[PDB]
Amino acid sequence: NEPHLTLEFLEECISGFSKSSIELKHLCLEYMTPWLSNLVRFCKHNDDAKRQRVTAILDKLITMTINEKQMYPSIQAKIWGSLGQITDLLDVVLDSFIKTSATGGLGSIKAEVMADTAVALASGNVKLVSSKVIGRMCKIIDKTCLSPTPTLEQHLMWDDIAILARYMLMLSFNNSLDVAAHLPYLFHVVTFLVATGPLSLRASTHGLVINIIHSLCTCSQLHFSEETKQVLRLSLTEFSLPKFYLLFGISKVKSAAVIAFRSSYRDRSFSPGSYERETFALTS
Amino acid sequence: NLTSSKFEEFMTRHQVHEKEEFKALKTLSIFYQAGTSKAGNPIFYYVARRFKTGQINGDLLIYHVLLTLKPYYAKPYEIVVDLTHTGPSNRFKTDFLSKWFVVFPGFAYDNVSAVYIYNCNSWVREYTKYHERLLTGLKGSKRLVFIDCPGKLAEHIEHEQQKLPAATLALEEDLKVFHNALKLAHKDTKVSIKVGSTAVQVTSAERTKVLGQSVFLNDIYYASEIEEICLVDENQFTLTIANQGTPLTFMHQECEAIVQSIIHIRTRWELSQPDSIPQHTKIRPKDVPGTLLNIALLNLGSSDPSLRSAAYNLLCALTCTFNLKIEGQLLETSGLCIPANNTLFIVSISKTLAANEPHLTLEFLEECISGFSKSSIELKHLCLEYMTPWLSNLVRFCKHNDDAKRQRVTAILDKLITMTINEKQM
Repeated sequence: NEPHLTLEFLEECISGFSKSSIELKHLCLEYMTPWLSNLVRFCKHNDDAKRQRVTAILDKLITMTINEKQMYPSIQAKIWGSLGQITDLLDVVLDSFIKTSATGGLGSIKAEVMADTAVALASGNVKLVSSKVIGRMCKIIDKTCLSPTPTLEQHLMWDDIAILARYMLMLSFNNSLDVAAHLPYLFHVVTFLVATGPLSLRASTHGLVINIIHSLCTCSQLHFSEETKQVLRLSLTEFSLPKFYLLFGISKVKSAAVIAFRSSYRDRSFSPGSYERETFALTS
Repeated sequence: NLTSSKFEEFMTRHQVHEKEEFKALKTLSIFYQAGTSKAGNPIFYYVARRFKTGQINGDLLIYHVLLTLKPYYAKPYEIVVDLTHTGPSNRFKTDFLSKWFVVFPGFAYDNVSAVYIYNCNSWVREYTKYHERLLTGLKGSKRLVFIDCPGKLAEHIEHEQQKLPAATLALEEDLKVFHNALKLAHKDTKVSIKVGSTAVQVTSAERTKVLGQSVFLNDIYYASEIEEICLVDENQFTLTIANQGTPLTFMHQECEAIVQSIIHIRTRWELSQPDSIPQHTKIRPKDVPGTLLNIALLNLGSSDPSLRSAAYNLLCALTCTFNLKIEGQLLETSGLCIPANNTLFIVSISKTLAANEPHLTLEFLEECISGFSKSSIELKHLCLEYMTPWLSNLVRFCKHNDDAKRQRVTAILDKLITMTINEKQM
């Protein structure tokens, strides 16, 4: 019953959060969460320049998550888990994640961590985060026509597509990307990414396909007969054969998952190397 | 390249006589000749109990049976097989069973005057169905005669000459008969229950088709093997037995009378045995379902991409093996890329399982607390997230008819208090 204090209250609470000790930081979390729900009115406050204020607040929140590694399991459940139930606020929140990842770069820690955070954000509204991450990817690819380049890796927007791929990879698991409505747009982008990019990025595309098929087999909205499900289950095994490793360009790799994920992604940024890249054949 | 002549030479060439195991078979009294029958054909008695599945060499038994039948198998002979208290322990393997059809010369099979089966049970009928192909020759066999009741075999066989196993005769089925007892199960069949002095025999009152011949199944359950005796209600009682999964339920007008006798028989056994308290120290996988679930959930939020997949597959097996009910769907797979931020998914599963699976609470929390100390600083926070929902389920256990389960929760509470003292930061 006091929304107007939200803006000034939250700004101070975040500033005091950093100075507090580990034990006192937990207290800040307990009473900070209720205020978060009041940003709905302020986020669209007649564009009175108060909207710019909330964006600053979100950037501050992102910085705390990056640093508070030990308290990561609780920040997602309380801050991001609850923050993901505000439909009107999802659009602005997602943009900040993309901008934050953009500044860091493709291999930066900042972009890697924001991908993890999006999993909690999409949990509240799968139907909206899934239908909003794909739409941006389709437009970045559609904007490469303005400045044609010999190859995608040499295009200016290459980093934007690469970072957006990591977000889709994380959202694929456990049917967090709505295949039942976005399947046509998933293959369209998979074809433009197969066997393109560094070995880390090439294994990512293979994992994405493996998870899209699994979601289909474990989807309740669709009612596939038992005959059809057998074909899908066989298809899942086929894509895991060494034959497809060469097709995707990940031959000589025992497991795609190991290459796709890196354990020390919070301490240090990714260090791409071995720029020598295999070729692709349109028959593949 | 095996035949009766070849097999005989190998055993004769082999020094089976001095192995000291062939002599033991004589002590075990397996397939021993006992007088004759009405027609005068020799009688043999094979005891299923005396034969272990693998503890003894299969060749030695065949030679012993062949050696005893060698002098007399030329003439017509009668063989009686004792299948009393038949169990999975005493059985013939698929490969081992086949040899009997070929090892013998073949003309002896025609000299099988008659076959008598006594105290048959359902397991044997179940075994026959699985091994029907091998036993197809015996399907609808005229030589197979089923002893529906003890009073019929004595007529067909020469009385005062039959030499059935002493242990079988010891029971004698000479105890109270609780006629008109109904075996409540997927199918209802009238069963006559006898509370024997040392065992309980359930004799079906409806004939059953075994190899195309009508017979009454007679399952026998030793009193010592009746670990649990629960009288749920006067309408029906529960009798759980070792490694039988769901217990056996029957309907009788006076269940307590049957249960009282079973308890009375069981209580006497406790005095007879020297030391019943020393036992257990062995856990079967079914016995500890909650313990496995804690390992899968604990490792699902790990930081190793190659360990999350292994935990997920283990979780998939657990639901199917134990028929766990979940909101979504799980499909076993290899090569799945599970993200590191596997936090919200784990918590949803625990809430659903906790909500509609209270009985796992006691075993779930006991394991979860023990793992809490071993877990890392970050992983300790995960243990908190999914542990809380189960705590609600203790409401029923606190007053569980003071069955000594109340003592368990007190240990759990003491464990929780210790965590608070040490986890100052949390």
